[PDB]
Amino acid sequence: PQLHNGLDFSAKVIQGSLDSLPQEVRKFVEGNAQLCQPEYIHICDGSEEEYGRLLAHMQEEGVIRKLKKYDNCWLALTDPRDVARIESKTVIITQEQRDTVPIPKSGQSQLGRWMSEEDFEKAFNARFPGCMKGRTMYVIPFSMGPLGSPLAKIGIELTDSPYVVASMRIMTRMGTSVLEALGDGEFIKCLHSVGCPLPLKKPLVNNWACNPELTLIAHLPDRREIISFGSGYGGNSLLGKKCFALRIASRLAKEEGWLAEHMLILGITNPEGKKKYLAAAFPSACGKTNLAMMNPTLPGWKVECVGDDIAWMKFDAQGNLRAINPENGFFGVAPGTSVKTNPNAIKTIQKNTIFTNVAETSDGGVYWEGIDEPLAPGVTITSWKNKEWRPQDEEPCAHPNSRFCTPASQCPIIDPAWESPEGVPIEGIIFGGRRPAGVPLVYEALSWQHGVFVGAAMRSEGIMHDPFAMRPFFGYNFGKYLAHWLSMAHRPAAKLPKIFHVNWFRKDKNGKFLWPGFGENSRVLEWMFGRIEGEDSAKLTPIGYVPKEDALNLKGLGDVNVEELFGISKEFWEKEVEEIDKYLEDQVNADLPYEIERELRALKQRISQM
Ligand SMILES: Nc1nc2c(ncn2[C@@H]2O[C@H](COP(=O)(O)OP(=O)(O)OP(=O)(O)O)[C@@H](O)[C@H]2O)c(=O)[nH]1
Ligand SMILES: O=C([O-])C(=O)[O-]
Ligand SMILES: [Mn+2]
Ligand SMILES: [Mn+2]
Ligand SMILES: [Mn+2]
Ligand code: NA
Repeated sequence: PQLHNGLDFSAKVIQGSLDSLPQEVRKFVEGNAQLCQPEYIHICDGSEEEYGRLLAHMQEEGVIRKLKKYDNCWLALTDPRDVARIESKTVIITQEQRDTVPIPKSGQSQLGRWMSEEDFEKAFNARFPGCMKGRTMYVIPFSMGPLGSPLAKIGIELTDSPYVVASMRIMTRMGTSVLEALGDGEFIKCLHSVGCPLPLKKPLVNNWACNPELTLIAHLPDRREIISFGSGYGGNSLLGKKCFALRIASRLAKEEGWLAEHMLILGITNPEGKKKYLAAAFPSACGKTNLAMMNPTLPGWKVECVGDDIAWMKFDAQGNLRAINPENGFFGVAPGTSVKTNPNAIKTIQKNTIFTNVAETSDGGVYWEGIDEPLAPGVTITSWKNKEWRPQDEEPCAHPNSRFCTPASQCPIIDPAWESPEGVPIEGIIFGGRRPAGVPLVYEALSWQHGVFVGAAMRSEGIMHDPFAMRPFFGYNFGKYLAHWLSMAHRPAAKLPKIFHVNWFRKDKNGKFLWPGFGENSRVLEWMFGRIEGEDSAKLTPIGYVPKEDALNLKGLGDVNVEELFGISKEFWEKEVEEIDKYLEDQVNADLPYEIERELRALKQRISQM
């Protein structure tokens, strides 16, 4: 199948065999090898020997350091240009812009970024030819979801980054068993390169290959492709997570009738042994991982984690909304993680964990802002920028969105059903974000449609809208996403979860948090649980149902200002409704569903009667 010798890449395979790949996986690999010109092709097996050897290789090259205080833990320090997702370089390609994002009445969209097929083709041609010269192309066969689950979906990621291979081993199920499960089926095609072919054209910084100027994270849902160039970091390189399991998957979910969401999934057991599963969407920086792994303060309750970040949810034959965690690990923010804020994460991350952009202590441990624990005298700190550091210093010792990357099966409170292939039955959906003023600790939506409106009104901070926690992640037009959520009410026999909204972040007149939060949030979960069971524990208000006086267990919290935390001001809510109206008109306009407009007016009307 060639007149010469450059099409068949068999001679460059250094692990596995192209002949044993399913036919369409071989075509994907070989086509991209022809394009990218890697030196070597390594078909990953997912084995512990492969992983160990690749960590040791990175360690020898200076790409990662072993953290000698802990068991098989590692630290990567990046080029400070690479350190986060970059929305302006994250795009979705469709034939028509409006299918990807609504057309905003002014400015640019806050709800996604479209690129034309033409522009993408030019961008691709300016980046990928030859991009892997001198490097190994690793072929990562991975499952998003428990292997073999009816709700799981398989991808193949090609990458030139060992860091990505190691991290994908933690964050997804990868290796030979996935190829076996895939057989001749369909898969999402994921192509990644750090964009630094050898010999290097530009200086390597911190032993971290990246190409910031050309960084581009593209999604082609009608080709079932994700193509990412130039960043080695996080959501830009681990293509299963945000690119596949939110942006691609949300588009698929819309077409097929299910939901792909930026939600934790937790199981909560009351003192009588009754257990329910809840899903919660909070924006980045608003505490999903804390809640998902909560150590409850209320005696007799238990919380167990199914996932901390992404949920795929589909109604079953009996009308239960079943959720799976499509991830295999937790890719959690390190700063702010302490024994007080997340004791179960602290336990989790002491073995088999990769840390990125945190500080290292002189005894080979980790450190970060908010770790809230002192070091022995004499123990010194190296910042994430590889410089000596002391607490008085002007800049943080860890990057603010530095991360740990840890196996889920580790977590001491991992839920027993976290890999059940049928998924767990969701009985409540929680929305929430950071509202320093106005918004009570917890309220319950009046209806499904009201709950969709409440999702649409979420904020990641007082100022910033982040509907459904999906602002950076919508795979398609957010108006159409709202219509898709609203359509669930018309699915016969659907057991629609109860919808709540929480606010951990209300502040008093002095800027102090009114609610202590963290494991105390168990008290709010208890109220939700009773509400799902039909307890008469709610009082009707203009915004939804709130707890009755005395309904929340506040034992141990007598210093809480209840009236203030729980207060609803006409003045605040008049302004809230006007702000929501202006935001939806500006950002959604012609794509805003009937029923969302109707919920906005209904809320305005109820507030007018206060
Ligand atoms: N006051 C208060 N802060 C909280 C609570 N739970 C979490 N936080 C804060 O939430 C932040 C940590 O949340 P993140 O790990 O960034 O949130 P996430 O939702 O997991 O974000 P991604 O992993 O980026 O999706 C820190 O600032 C915490 O102090 C709470 O109950 N009360
Ligand atoms: O990495 C994440 O979870 C994020 O950015 O939301
Ligand atoms: Mn070398
Ligand atoms: Mn998180
Ligand atoms: Mn997230
Ligand atoms: Na480095």
